[PDB]
Amino acid sequence: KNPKSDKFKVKRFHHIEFWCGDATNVARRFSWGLGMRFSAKSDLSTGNMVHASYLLTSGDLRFLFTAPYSPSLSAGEIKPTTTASIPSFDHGSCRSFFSSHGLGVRAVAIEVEDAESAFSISVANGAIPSSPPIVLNEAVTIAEVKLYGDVVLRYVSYKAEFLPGFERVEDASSFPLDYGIRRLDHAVGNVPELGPALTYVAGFTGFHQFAEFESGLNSAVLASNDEMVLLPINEPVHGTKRKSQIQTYLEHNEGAGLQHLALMSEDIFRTLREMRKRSSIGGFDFMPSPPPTYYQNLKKRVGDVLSDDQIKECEELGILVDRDDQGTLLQIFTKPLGDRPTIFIEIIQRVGCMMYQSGGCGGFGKGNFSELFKSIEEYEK
Amino acid sequence: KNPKSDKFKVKRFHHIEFWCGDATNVARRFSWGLGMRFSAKSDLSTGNMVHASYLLTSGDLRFLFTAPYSPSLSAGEIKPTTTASIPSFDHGSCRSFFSSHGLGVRAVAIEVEDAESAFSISVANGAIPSSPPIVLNEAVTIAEVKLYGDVVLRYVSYKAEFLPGFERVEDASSFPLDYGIRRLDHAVGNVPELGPALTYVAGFTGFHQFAEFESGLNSAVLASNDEMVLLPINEPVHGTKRKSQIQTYLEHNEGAGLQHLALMSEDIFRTLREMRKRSSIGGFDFMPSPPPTYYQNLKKRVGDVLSDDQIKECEELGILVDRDDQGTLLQIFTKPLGDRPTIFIEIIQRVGCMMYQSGGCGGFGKGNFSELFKSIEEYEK
Ligand SMILES: Cn1c(=O)n(C2CCCC2)c(=O)c2cc(Cl)c(C(=O)C3=C(O)C=CCC3=O)cc21
Ligand SMILES: Cn1c(=O)n(C2CCCC2)c(=O)c2cc(Cl)c(C(=O)C3=C(O)C=CCC3=O)cc21
Ligand SMILES: [Co+2]
Ligand SMILES: [Co+2]
Repeated sequence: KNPKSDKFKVKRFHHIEFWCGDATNVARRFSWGLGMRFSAKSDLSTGNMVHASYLLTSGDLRFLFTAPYSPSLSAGEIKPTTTASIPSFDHGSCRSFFSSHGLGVRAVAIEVEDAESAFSISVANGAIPSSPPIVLNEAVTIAEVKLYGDVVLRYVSYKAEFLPGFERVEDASSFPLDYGIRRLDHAVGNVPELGPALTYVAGFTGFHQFAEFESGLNSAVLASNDEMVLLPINEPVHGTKRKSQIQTYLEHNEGAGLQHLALMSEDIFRTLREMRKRSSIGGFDFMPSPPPTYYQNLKKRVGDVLSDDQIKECEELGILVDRDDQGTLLQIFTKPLGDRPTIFIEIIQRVGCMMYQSGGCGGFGKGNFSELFKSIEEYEK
Repeated sequence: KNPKSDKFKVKRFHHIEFWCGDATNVARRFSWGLGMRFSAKSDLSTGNMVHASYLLTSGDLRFLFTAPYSPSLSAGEIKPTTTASIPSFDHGSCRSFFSSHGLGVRAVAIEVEDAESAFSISVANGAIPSSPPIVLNEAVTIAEVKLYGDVVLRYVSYKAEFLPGFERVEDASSFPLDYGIRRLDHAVGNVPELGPALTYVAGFTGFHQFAEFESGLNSAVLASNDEMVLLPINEPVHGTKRKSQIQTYLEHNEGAGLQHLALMSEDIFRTLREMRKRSSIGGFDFMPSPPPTYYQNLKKRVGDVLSDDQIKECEELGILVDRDDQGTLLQIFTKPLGDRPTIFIEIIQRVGCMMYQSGGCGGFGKGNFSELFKSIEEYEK
């Protein structure tokens, strides 16, 4: 069931912003690693004396990477006179964020019809304000509320190119990398307690609990009216024998935060081939491959949907496959993006639910937990 | 003249250590960008609950990248019980360094016969101590004194694999990249005042002023007995019309620090081809090419040393060429390595001075300052 109870008009995921200590180096690593083009900058060369910000794009996916300059460059400025293109930026908040969490996501940004309204209704409905609505060059309105930990949910709206004050990067610097990634499918948070996190977030957005369908997790997924903004949230399951990865996250991250970003590919096989080509020459590493018994059991479960060749192609690249009652899900997980065992990336592709494809088609992989336990039974097979 | 007045036995450059906020991402960028292999780690997977450290190697060149974990992982430790493989590391110093300077070099490390002696004699002779000598697993001794700004000169000595507590990385993770870079030739500091910086450093090392031979700089080069450790130091020339780049460095870096690392290649042409192949897909950018009039004038100056083809090959890659009274120098400069216009890299190759090649053969490029002014005269040619 879908109550469609959004308290304001939500469009799509708009961008993800990483807070870094050096934005240049993270952005160049991510660009090679994921096949994302350099498409806009805001930094010293564009008159920004406050922060360096570099935008990477692949399809509709927008990864923003921001780091602070020395405060002494902008010490003579005040908020009315600022050179920062993102007015919510704060030297102190950014340094504290990065020293506390290391590299990670500061903002999950969603486009909305009216960001000032979305902020007002949100704060009216329990949201902890983070940065009040600000109208940039009479063109774009930007507002931030607290989502969980030190991650903000960022509203952006356009009357009618990323943000004012950003320049398009010179194409001689802009190499058209592309490994098939196209949009953000879901962004997932880890918290110590799922209940209060849920009722807080659903409280101020009006997002509803999404469909879906004993290892470490309890989760639930919040979704907008058309279920194109998908916001899962995890909590640890204490007391088990293998320590909860959610609990390991909270310890190394110093509390709640964004656990993983799921990027949709239009061709998960080409994406995974290309990312695996570059794992050891600057790119990203991937979780260990499941045992071939896993793949010796997928014929009995999705042989309907994938040919005997594609199932073997899955075995090469280490792809995981799950299946809702409507669609099928292909998914794989990277190793952590940085020093800490905290944030990681998930590459996915969804097959089914044609009307366009409806959101969350196939789910998030729920069945693959029990299916990997009863496949790591291969020790005598 | 060479007094050979080293106050202790100095061998060669041993490694350069960058202090970062995320060591993983800088190291992977640098590895792709410079063609350096991953050869050793010390991090959570090796029991280090304090810092993540990743070593890149090309030839004898060793780039070390270190970032702090959350202090809470090691809060129950004391210095006698530490899990840090580098005992001089300090969460507070590292965070303060990186928030103050951004990405940059924390240590210039030189191998010496006896690091405890080198520290004692150094401190006896004016050196500001930074970390006292510590003997690691009865195998390696490590000591640090202040060099300039927040950069330390690090002494290391071996009784008889990088450091104890580092592991060699699994070769499946270790891709044998190589673009021809082989060793560190010189490491250069910017300071506000050259005199006191000079007499401080020469004071405690016994290094002597090196050979050599109106834009922005005053410099001088300190050198060990065999002149294989070369430590130039710059100061700004105020009052000119084009603001001193040294002065721009001091402002954006928040004071003195390491300005550039010069890496020797055994084939500057293959190095520059390979690095330029990767500039826009994660690697490093290079300074703007000099005008072809520069290259139309190199025949008259080094046509003795380089064929008409190699001189044109220089023009492709943007290589600069200078000439001492003994040798010839090929050199080119990258754009800054990170967000700030502070640290950058220089690729060089030296031709001449065969006895082995003697240090500093060809100099450091002194003649190329006046030669670029009187070549940017091409506006009417
Ligand atoms: C399917 N699956 C899995 O099998 N494992 C295996 C791999 C071997 C050991 C345990 C995971 O670790 C794993 C981890 C995550 Cl975060 C997800 C995931 O995407 C996810 C969501 O998007 C939303 C809510 C909960 C949720 O779990 C799926 C996983
Ligand atoms: C030769 N040369 C040059 O021509 N320029 C040009 C390029 C167009 C505008 C000015 C430089 O900026 C430049 C910069 C540096 Cl740091 C060096 C260099 O390596 C160096 C040392 O190693 C040691 C002491 C001093 C010193 O200067 C050489 C340069
Ligand atoms: Co997921
Ligand atoms: Co130099």
